[PDB]
Amino acid sequence: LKRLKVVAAFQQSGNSPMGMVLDAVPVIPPELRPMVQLDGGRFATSDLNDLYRRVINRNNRLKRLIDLGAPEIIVNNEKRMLQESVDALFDNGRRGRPVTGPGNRPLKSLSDLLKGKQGRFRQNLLGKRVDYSGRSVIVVGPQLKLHQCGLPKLMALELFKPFVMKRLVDLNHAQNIKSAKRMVERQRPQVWDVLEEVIAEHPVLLNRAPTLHRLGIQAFEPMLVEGKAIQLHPLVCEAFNADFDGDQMAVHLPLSAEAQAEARILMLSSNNILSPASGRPLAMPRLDMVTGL
Amino acid sequence: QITDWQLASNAEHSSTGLRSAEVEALEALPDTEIKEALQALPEEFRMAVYYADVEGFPYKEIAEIMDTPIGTVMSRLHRGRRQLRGLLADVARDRGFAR
Amino acid sequence: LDVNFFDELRIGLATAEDIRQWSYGEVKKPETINYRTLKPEKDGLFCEKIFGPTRDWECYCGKYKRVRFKGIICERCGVEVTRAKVRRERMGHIEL
Amino acid sequence: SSNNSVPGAPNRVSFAKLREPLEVPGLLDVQTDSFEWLIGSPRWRESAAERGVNPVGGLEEVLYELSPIEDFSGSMSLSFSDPRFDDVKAPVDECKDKDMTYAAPLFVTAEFINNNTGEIKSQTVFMGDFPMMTEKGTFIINGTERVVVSQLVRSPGVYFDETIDKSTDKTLHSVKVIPSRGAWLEFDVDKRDTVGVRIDRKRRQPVTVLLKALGWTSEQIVERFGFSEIMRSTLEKDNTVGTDEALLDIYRKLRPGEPPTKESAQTLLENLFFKEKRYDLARVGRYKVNKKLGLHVGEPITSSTLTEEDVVATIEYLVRLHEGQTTMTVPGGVEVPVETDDIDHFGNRRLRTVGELIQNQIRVGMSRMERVVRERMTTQDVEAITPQTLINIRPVVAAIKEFFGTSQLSQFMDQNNPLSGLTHKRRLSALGPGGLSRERAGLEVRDVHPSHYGRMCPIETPEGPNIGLIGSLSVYARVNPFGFIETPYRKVVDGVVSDEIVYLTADEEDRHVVAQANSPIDADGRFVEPRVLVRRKAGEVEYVPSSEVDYMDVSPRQMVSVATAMIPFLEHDDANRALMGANMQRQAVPLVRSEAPLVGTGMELRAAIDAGDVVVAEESGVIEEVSADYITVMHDNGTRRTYRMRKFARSNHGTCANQCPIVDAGDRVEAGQVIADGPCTDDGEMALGKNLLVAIMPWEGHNYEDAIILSNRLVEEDVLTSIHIEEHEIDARDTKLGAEEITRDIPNISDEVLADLDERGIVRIGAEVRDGDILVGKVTPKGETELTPEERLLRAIFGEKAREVRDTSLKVPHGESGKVIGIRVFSREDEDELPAGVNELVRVYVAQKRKISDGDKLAGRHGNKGVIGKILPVEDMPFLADGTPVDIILNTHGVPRRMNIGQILETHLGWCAHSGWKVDAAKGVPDWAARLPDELLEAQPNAIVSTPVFDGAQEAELQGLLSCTLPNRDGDVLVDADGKAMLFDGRSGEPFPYPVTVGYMYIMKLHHLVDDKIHARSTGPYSMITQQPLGGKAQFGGQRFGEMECWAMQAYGAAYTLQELLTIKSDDTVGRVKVYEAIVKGENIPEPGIPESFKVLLKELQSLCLNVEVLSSDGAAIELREGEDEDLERAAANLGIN
Amino acid sequence: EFIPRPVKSSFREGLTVLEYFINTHGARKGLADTALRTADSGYLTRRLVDVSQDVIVREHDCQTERGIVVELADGTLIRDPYIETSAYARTLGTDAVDEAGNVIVERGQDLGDPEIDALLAAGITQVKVRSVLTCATSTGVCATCYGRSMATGKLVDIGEAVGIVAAQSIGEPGTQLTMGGLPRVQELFEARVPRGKAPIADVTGRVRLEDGERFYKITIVPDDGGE
Amino acid sequence: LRVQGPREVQIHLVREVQEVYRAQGVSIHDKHIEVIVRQMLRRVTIIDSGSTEFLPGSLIDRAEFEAENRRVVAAAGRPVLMGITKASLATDSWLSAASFQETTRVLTDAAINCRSDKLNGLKENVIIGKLIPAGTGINRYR
RNA sequence: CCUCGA
DNA sequence: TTGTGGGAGCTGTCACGGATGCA
DNA sequence: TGCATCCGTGAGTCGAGGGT
Ligand SMILES: [Mg+2]
Ligand SMILES: [Zn+2]
Ligand SMILES: [Zn+2]
Repeated sequence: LKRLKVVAAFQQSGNSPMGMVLDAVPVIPPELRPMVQLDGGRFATSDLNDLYRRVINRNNRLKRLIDLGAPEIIVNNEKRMLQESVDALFDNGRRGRPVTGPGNRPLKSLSDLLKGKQGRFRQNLLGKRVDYSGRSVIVVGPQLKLHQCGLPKLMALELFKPFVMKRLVDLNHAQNIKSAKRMVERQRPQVWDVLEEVIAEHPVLLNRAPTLHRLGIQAFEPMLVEGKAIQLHPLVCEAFNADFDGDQMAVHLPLSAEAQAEARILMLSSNNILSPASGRPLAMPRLDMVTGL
Repeated sequence: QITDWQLASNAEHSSTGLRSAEVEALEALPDTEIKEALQALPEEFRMAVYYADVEGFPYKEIAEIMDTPIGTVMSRLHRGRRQLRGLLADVARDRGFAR
Repeated sequence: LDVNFFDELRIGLATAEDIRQWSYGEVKKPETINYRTLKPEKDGLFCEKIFGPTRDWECYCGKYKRVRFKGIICERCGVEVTRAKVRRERMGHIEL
Repeated sequence: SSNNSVPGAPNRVSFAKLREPLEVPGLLDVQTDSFEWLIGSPRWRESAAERGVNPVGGLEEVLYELSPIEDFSGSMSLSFSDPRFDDVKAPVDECKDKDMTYAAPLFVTAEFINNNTGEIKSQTVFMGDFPMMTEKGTFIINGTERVVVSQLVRSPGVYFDETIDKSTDKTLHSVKVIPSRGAWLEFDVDKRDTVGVRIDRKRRQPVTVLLKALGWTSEQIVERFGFSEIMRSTLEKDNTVGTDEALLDIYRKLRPGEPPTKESAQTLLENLFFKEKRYDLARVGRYKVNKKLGLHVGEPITSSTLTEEDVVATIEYLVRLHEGQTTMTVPGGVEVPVETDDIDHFGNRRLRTVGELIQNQIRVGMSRMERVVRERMTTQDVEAITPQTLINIRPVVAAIKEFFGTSQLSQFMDQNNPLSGLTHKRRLSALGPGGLSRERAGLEVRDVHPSHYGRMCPIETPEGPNIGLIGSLSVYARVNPFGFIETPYRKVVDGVVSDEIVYLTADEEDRHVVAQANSPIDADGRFVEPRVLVRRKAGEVEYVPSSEVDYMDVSPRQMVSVATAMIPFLEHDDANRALMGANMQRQAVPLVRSEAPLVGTGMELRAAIDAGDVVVAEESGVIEEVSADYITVMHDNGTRRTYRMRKFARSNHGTCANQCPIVDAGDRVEAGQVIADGPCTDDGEMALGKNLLVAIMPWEGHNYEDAIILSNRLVEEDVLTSIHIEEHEIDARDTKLGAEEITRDIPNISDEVLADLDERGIVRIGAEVRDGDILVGKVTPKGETELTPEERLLRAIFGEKAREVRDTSLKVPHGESGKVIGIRVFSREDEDELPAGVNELVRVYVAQKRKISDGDKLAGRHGNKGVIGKILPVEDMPFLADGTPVDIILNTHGVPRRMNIGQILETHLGWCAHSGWKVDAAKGVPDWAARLPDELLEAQPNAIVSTPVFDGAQEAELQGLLSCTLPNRDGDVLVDADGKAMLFDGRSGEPFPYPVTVGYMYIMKLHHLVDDKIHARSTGPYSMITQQPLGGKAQFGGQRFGEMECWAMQAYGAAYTLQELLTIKSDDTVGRVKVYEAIVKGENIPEPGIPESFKVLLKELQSLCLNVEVLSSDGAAIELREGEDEDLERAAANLGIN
Repeated sequence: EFIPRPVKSSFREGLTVLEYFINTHGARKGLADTALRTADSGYLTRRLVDVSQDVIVREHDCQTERGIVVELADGTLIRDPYIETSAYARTLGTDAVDEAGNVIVERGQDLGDPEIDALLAAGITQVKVRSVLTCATSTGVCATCYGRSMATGKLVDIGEAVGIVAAQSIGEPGTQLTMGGLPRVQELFEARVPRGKAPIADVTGRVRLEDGERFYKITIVPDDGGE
Repeated sequence: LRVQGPREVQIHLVREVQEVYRAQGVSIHDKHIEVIVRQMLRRVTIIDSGSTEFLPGSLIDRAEFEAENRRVVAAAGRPVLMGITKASLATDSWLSAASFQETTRVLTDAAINCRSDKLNGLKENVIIGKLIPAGTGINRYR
């Protein structure tokens, strides 16, 4: 039954088993295996280039031996070496010693580019780095309402940069769009009055890691604040498992109508008051409030 | 995996660098100071300036366009360059072209 | 511009014929770029002839540097005058 | 009380009650002892010969192992002798300024002998530039200061353990013969009854194959192992029997795919373990096994390799371990106990310090050079060769350079403040080459082992992943020449505690019984009560009487490290917050003015001077001259010494290292007195924070969940202001399109944007700069095709005719600002060492004055951390009856739950020392004050005091002082005998209805400051492979919306927010641009395209010969490439065309 | 293991040196144990997310009458300890009527706190509730079988991705699991033959228990007289 | 499972897991643990393939098994309990399996079997950048 | 990767 | 392209499932 | 052909700066 799985798979699909043996090895585009100059006149290459380079050296030496009619033992040596170098290029370390670079490190092969939380799947497809986002230290700020957060001025200005730019040009503060950009970058005073305008009623998502459950990301209405710290309503602490002993948090600016609507409706701080695990409220008074009441 | 600090360091001495989406958005939008200076010029001056100065067509080939001899095209080119230098005088100072 | 409505994503095994139908040219040399001029050696791992031009609308020997010449293949150097974007999507191959 | 063993030291009156008979050693001796050994310095020379006269240094040892170097025919011989050092090439500040390595040239005496012609050719040969260690116990390596950390490794020896069970429930026993250098040798028992020798990871050959390989015939092997029936079954089940046939089997099993040969198996087998060239037990490894089995008890340590008698004794020990016999005697042996060995016990876990690590790399380089020497002896024509021709020093230089350049043990010096750098040099790291690796870091190597007592501090260790892997040396601990840690104890003879200090390692300690420093003693020196708690061997607690007590701790804090010993009332803090306190002390940032604590220990002073960031008088004299720039001391000798001050230097971590004189012209200074303060020192003592007036109470929820409330006084009076200096470096270099130019002539820039640069294009000294300001104008040659249509029109119109460039100038990064305090430029036109291709290299130094802000991080010494929630006006702060507002409000809810009640005790004592006290001595001396030193019955305001850990101010003594608190100027007692006070709400004016504890608490400024941590990004750079935003605030990166975050979005069911995050805010290279385009024009946000990382994925699969195709709904594969022509109808046409 | 000697001292009194040194053992053992346990819990959460991610609410009601019976309650009723996690928030399968019948809660109600109170007060000690186990929906689950959305308190909306919420709700407190605990949760979710397998009766009958020495011999004679 | 039937296994597992979380004072509602357990009991091992194309012993989705049986009459399947990791690596989405873990193996087998990913699931629409099929992304709402 | 932060 | 010539670390991890190899 | 051994899998999230 084990062997039949393979055989029947090869006959039920019209592809032949010949594909399991390569006469030709493809080469990934060079931008996907970059090479960059570094301070010091030295270069940094992806491991893929060293692997392809060993494949090339061994194939060329094999061609040289075959032309020179070398002894069969030496040509067999070169053939085994070419095979092993293609083994490295495809999946290094799977058979025998891994091909190493300086400092004895195994060259990450085309297989490694896909495995683990480092590989393309878990590092670049199931999660990414995103624009319109920032991060800073959180402080308490008990003056807030549940749906609100203190967003620093210097954060809001960068996060909304194109919005404030379009507004700075709407009103005559900037005569064109390049001046709008330079104005936001020089932090000319006119931006600030405009800032409070664009950020009005424009929700933001706040996230604290580790995101253990969906309440680890919650939308708030931003209140422009004095200082360089995010102000976090004292009742959402439980949901984030946030204390104020140095914790930091991340800010994400939803752009499209649909994203803003999902933020105001699905993820609004005050619309997520109950633990989605137990159904009971999480946003209750905690410790200080308790001793108060 | 070459690092971000490494991509960035390299970009510091490169001819293009790691360009932002915004940078490329603005390059695809009009340069308002430039667009209006060009629209000021007469149509034929603007065309003879556009082809030669932006699209780098050789003078006989830009004569092949517009269906006008080489002399007409070069008169239009030099005089439109002059006029557009009449305008754009603050833009050249705003940018580094006054040096 | 892909409208992003795909029905299916299928894998098979690549035939050497497929591997060759993908390839834009065989890499033959182990050299990457010259230390003097920092330019990609011909038939190497970064060859512009088979992979694409390092600089937009430019050819290796410099005969064609213009968007005017667009889509023409330089006869002296064999590099296509197109966008350098291609160097992220153009595979080579190796005949063993 | 006086602590006057340090001259000029402040008078910190101490609550201690026990006498410290031994002083804390030089806290850098762990590193200076090691590197002076390697060099063979006269300091080491005197001491090593002053102890019991075989004085070989580290380099000398490497040289005698290598020499003589004979040729294959035994003809010629090269020999090395006499390591000598030239002066240093450059001073430390010069190496720091020029990105060089502080080093001194190394010479040796190379004598070549030619036995054929009899001639002898001596010479003095230059081995290389030898990196040198500073007066502070560090290294300058390419212009950055560094520390080589001591590494915990398992000592060479023979170690037996009991692995509980294989698949079955059978108890197995193993042993590894681990040498200092060579091949490994192992023996074990199986689920079945065989005794095998695994060697160099090869298969399990029965140990009888090795017995007959050595020469032990079957009858001779049967005789010794007769009592062990496990060996008999191993020989009854053996394959063959015979000397040479067991030798050749060793060869076939050693070399896979190799024809065996008897004569070639005989040589390489004696070459594996018995030949001194390839295999060498350390002197320690020899000492460990000769004490383990009891073979050579007459100290003949001259020969240290694997010997047959030791091998047979280990086999017999291994096999007798199954019987479990407590005793054993080997032929010629002595009653050794049979037990398993503990790999974590500090008698089996040595550490390799800096000298030994460098020796092991030198040995490698030397061996490479030697294999080059032997090959030169033939290619070269004899009688014409010289010692200069045989020796090639490139491998040795490369070995040294590689070590300091790549070793996990050569570390970027942690210098936030003197304490960070001081402990860093006292660290004991577990990871590294020849150590254990992180995937092997079990939970048990990380536990506090009972042998650590007095050697490795049990409190100071990292909270995160490196927990139990990074520990710091204990106060009185010292490393012995074998690499073990000893700790001093007082010899107790017949119940009287003498002053004989005796240093014992963990081994020597388990043989005795150790009492405590806090133990009752009479006036004569005798034990008061018979039975009291001691440390029974293997780390247990018993109560034996004092007639059997051998040694006693020389002091409390003997177990504790430098940073730990600085926590007052440590013994009132649970180990978790105490650890948090040691670690945050090493993150305190220096403040503009430094201020020693009112409540301290005696450790601040003795740690500040040893840390080396203070200036200390080398010899007594008078101050001749004193500037803010230097200090001159005219010794009574007639000589002068001068000490230039570090003025506003940038530490490795960006804190201000600014020395400041504390002497005056004419002052009499003694040897070792402190002349000038350092970054976090005040009058010679470590000053990591400020004394702050604290109230312990909740305040309107602004100190909710550990947040801190500060008075605005600490902004206005700069009490938590700190200076931070950044170094901005850019270079000009050769490019595929030309060479770069540092120029003031930048494209697309107004003259006003360049107003603050000088004529070269570098920012002008003293300028005030902000985000986006040019610091060094630089241009990089771009091709013509990279001119934008506009940049190409103006260039043609005005005929610029200068080569087209890109503005690649160095700007001020987002969110920082300061004064340019220093410019440093290096040119290639001038003769200046630069990397290849680099023409001009300039650094701009920017300094910011950082006021304490919302979001900055503060903590006390007890692990009581918090960030600042609100800085209130001085009028809003709760204030005392005299109008004094408090400085800091710490929430009550945080204290009791965390077991760091030490902070409350400190607050009480802090108030006592601020107000001063006068104990009523009229009728006599009250009962609580009985044990108090006379110098503590009264104290003037703002007095300076010590609470030594485990010997501090007791609860009764502290509560007494709260009674005799001197009043303020109006005769008012503001803090009652409980430590609480009446405070007015400065917002309403109504008093707070209950007394609040107020007092003085030392609060440090930790180096986690908002200015460093705020970050935001709308749009920026992207990584070239994936096209996703770069990472890191430094690179203007984007936040990572990771896997668990996508689950969150999914769980909400926010489809569009999840798509938009994953396509147009990250990866859709065209949708990115279309989106910024849309927002700027006030339109709707467009529809997402395809993430570039999916394309990258498919390309990588094809690279694995996988034919991945995307299919249409019904049709064939979908074309994923795009068009070469796009938007020509609009973009070119939008500048006035049609 | 517990040291036979206790720390007699409180922290107000201040520990001695030996007491502090030996308190260190437990302190650091805890810190390292937590460093490990969090990774274990995280891997478990990732596997749970992946196994359940494709589970969504597809229809409002599959209309099935299958369900599970839940306990709610010597001479007096006593509340059941686990009402909060197995009975509350469920959807009633069958009407709850007491002796001297009275419709306390109708089929298909929220079983909220008022409903559970009224149930207990009227003497109902068991209820039949709809469950995800008994849901008849082809792929995923129906809303009526799932119950209320724990987040909203109203019945679950149709598009909800209840698998991710379930994996998150099970993972989030995993770090609280000490020593078995998390090993046993993994043993159950990975569907392995357990350590210390306690065999069950294969068929109904009478048992013969043969006493060896460290060996038990169980035999079962079927009631059907089978083998 | 083979004695008291699938409906009883699900009760058994929910209660044993819930018990482990109970001994540590942790409140997990049963519906979550049920949502998980349900996914373990969705397949059937095949004892004999009477007329079908199914291999003996291979695990087949119950809907797949039954709906393919019905259009072969015009088949010996016993319920199987699988763990979560194994239930996951055996999905109809090769992309989902490759992005989960053991990527080399999933990708090898998918290549040999010429598998075609329907791109049905949440994870798969995430990877290609399509609207997930939940919440506001299902068709009745979008 | 190292050291660190929650 | 000629007298002789064999590495540097490694291990101080662990539970689980199923092929692989041995006899 | 019947297992014992070996080998291949997996082992939390997000930050900062340093920079062979
Ligand atoms: Mg925290
Ligand atoms: Zn060309
Ligand atoms: Zn249902």
